[PDB]
Amino acid sequence: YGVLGLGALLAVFGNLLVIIAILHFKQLHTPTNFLVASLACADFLVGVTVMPFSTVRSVESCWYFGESYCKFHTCFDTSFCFASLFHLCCISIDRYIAVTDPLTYPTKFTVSVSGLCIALSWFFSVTYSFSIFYTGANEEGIEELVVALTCVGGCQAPLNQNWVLLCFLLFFLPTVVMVFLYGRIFLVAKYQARKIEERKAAKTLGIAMAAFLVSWLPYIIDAVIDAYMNFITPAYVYEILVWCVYYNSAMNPLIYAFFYPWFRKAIKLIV
Ligand SMILES: [NH3+]CCc1ccccc1
Repeated sequence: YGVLGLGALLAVFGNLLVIIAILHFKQLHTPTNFLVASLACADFLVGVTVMPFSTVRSVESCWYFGESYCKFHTCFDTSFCFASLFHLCCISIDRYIAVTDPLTYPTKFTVSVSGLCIALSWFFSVTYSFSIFYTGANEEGIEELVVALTCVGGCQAPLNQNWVLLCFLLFFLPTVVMVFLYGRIFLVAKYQARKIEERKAAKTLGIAMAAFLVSWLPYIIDAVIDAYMNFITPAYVYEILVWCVYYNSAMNPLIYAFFYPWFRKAIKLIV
């Protein structure tokens, strides 16, 4: 309790605002703002469904809720905890189309396209997960899986070497697009501040890239190499690693849709 409970409140209280204040307000019905709503829905579902159950799992060091719960609790965690990354990847593509190609931003980014990004971000991130935890492709060698995971108790979704690389590659692509489309923007926003005569572009892009890298990267990096160098990593030093991505999902509605003044201005008209 304590720290873990606070992260659950933020992931729902700080996220309910974004999903409530888009549907009700017709001033914010822009196609780019519907992607933020879908991202908010995914983060809210993380906060309501997977986080409370994983809270007790990390404080009792055992899966009290049977085995079906586990066979199920893991798969959707991997499913729509990795669906938060695709939304960031697509928001990056948004910014890139807005800035690099400014003449045709409303032409290419209609609602029809922002509706095709949500379906991809929601269905693809799920069909690959549910085909790994249930079908049994997650573990090609189960003899080592049983001793470390089942007999002691608890669930940590260990991955074998052949398939752990695939897990990594569904974080590399959501990350390679984010940095490549923010490296170019940093330069473009640099040459245009010198043209007027920079300070703000570096600060804004820094936060939008450090928040993602400081949370998702450390956990996945330690989770991809643990299928090669045996499993020397202690189980107790893994709870913080799984909670980092939960932390990231709590701050998301704060870096996006909260750091911009066009949203605070529209939401300040409550009274
Ligand atoms: N919080 C863990 C979510 C997760 C775990 C492993 C692969 C992809 C996503």
